Amino acid sequence: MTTMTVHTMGVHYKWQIPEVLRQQLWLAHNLREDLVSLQLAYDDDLKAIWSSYPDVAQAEDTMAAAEADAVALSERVKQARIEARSTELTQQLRDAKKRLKDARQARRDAIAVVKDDAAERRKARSDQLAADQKALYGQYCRDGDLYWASFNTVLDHHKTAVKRIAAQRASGKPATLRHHRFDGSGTIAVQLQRQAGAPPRTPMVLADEAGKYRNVLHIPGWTDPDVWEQMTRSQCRQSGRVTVRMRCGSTDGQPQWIDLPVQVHRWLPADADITGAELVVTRVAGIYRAKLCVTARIGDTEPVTSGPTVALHLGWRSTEEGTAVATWRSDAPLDIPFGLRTVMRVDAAGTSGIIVVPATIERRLTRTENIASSRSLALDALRDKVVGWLSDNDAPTYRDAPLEAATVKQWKSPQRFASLAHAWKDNGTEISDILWAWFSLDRKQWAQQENGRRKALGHRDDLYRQIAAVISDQAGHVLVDDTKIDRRRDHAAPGGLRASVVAAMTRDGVPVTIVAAADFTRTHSRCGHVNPADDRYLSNPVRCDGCGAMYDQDRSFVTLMLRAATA
Amino acid sequence: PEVLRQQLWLAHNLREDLVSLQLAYDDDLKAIWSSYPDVAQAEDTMAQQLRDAKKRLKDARQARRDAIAVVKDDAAERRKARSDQLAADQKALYGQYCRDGDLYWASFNTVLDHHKTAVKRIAAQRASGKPATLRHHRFDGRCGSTDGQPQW
RNA sequence: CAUAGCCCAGCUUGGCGGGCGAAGGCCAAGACGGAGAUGAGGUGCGC
Ligand SMILES: [Mg+2]
Ligand SMILES: [Zn+2]
Repeated sequence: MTTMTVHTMGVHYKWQIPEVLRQQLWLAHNLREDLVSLQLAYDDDLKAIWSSYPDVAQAEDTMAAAEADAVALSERVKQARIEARSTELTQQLRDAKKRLKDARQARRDAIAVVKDDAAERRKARSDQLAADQKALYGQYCRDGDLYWASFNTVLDHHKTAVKRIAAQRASGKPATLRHHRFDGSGTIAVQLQRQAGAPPRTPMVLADEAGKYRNVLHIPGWTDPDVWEQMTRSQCRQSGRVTVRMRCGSTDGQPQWIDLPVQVHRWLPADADITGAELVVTRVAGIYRAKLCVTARIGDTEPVTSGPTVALHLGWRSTEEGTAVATWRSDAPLDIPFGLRTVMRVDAAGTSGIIVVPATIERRLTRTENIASSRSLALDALRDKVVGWLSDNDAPTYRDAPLEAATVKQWKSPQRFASLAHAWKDNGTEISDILWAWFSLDRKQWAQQENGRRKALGHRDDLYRQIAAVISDQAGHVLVDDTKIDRRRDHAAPGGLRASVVAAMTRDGVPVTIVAAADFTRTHSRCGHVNPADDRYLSNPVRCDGCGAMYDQDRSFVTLMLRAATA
Repeated sequence: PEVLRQQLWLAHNLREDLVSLQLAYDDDLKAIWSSYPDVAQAEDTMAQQLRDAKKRLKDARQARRDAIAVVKDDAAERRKARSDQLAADQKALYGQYCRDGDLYWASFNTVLDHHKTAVKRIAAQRASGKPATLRHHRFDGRCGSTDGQPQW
């Protein structure tokens, strides 16, 4: 009964956005941005406190000197490359990089040794941070128009993000939070309060028009899924067009609701316990798509006992019909649906196979990239033409302010051009036609340049998700490794396959085992010999040192995974 | 006010009439062009394997435009006469909408400019090979006159 | 405005019919825990 589930419901595209919902997203944006600013302030205070220690000061000075030397040697290497227009200097740069890394390690050690001394300072700063957040809540809710559920959702997103960033900094990339501009896309939420000794907030309670949550969330017309699976797709998709009443927010101290047209495709089991509902507004190519997500609690499933062990392995080796994204082996023969037989290949015995992604995904993403490049060139052409016209003519006022060729010359994003164009719809100036002729065209392309991508990516996700299902249909146990060239890997992205497989195995209760993939690729299954060279594997197949015969590295990988599992 | 609603309804009505008149005027020009036997033959002709058809289609499209240019001078009077016909009909709508209607004359003048502005953009747009056109927009919802009584 | 893509009751795939910033949807197979485009830092809105 611990498991949580989330069901998605789409909103009608011929639905506008009320003024109250815009006000809520605006406030949510402002809250998130102030929170990011406070996060950076807190981080700066922490860095300053760390720096306060004289040993840390010395380490930081050494680090700064090493960084300056490294950047100077990088400049020298760049100058040598320019003069050559394309080894000892690189070695000096490598030495500088080593010195910088050593200084960084020394600084980390200096922080570590003195860490127990500034704990009180760090706790005091963190407490001040918490107090500032509480003041933010008092402003936004007790004195503001934000609904307290949305504030909680934004805070939870923010604290998830900060942990993500801290993990990334610990794990490499010195990334950080970046402010964002209010495009009009946001998140709102509503919580379901269930005090102690209260009846479950059953989905049937929600469909009541006089229920305990008629003022908070109401999705009329629920059906038992047992009946639902028998209704034809016609009455199914016709029945799901229902009108959700949702508490949205307050304006001048008055609650405001919205009435979303949603098309529900799956209902929740009668024993469920809803937790909350969050409405997500996304902008893609200037179209406001919305989506309502409902989260609840559901009883767990009994873990399986019978079912062959299935082992999976990942790569990104190429194949003439698409990227070969995985190789799977099974303890016993498996059954694969007929609609997927051209994506999840199978062998004669039915116990081995290759997962490939059809190349059409690659072709579509390449089309998107080429449309991106062409849009960039046409963007530059319009920039030049508008600059020329502005130089040779008068400047009608934009935002009640004269337009200067320098400012127009510095534009890089389409946004400024778009706003200017919508401003000069009917000025009668020729540039306006020149400023509209581009605009419309690009929004046809912009749609494609985004939508196709998402659509194409969606397709790939579908395949992976479908694959997950089939394995959980038969597998009593599933094993996974703990593991142009990068672009192809960014298109196929086996990481998605791993995530979907693990998620499906968790939902269905199948045991998941992470195999230690250490010393496997260099290891041949048949001859049992490791191979020290780390460059022979770039091609397939690879000759074996212990046997002198070429073998499939992936097949040996899955064979070894099964053998280690079968111990 | 209902006066505001009716004026917009008249405003929506006027644009449809102007759009209706334009296409007939647009069709009349097409009929004027189709009169020449060379134009009609090209239209019938207009009416890796992908590229061959596309090339021939545009060549047929270009030839129809080519036939238009050569006999442009010989049809100038006929095109003007229908052009004068369109203006007179457009003038007639002023009497029905403004002289004999409650629609404010400023509203008519504004929309007339917008349509005339629209056709200028459209006419050149179709010229190079980039087609688009006016279509009927469905009604969605001083303040002129009311049975000859001005209202504010 | 490029010459096939995008869109038209969640999503992806097929098929029927439509729209090119607007319209118009219908049918079928399957699957589904929401929470990741560095482009911005606007202090309300690529209409
Ligand atoms: Mg859909
Ligand atoms: Zn061997």
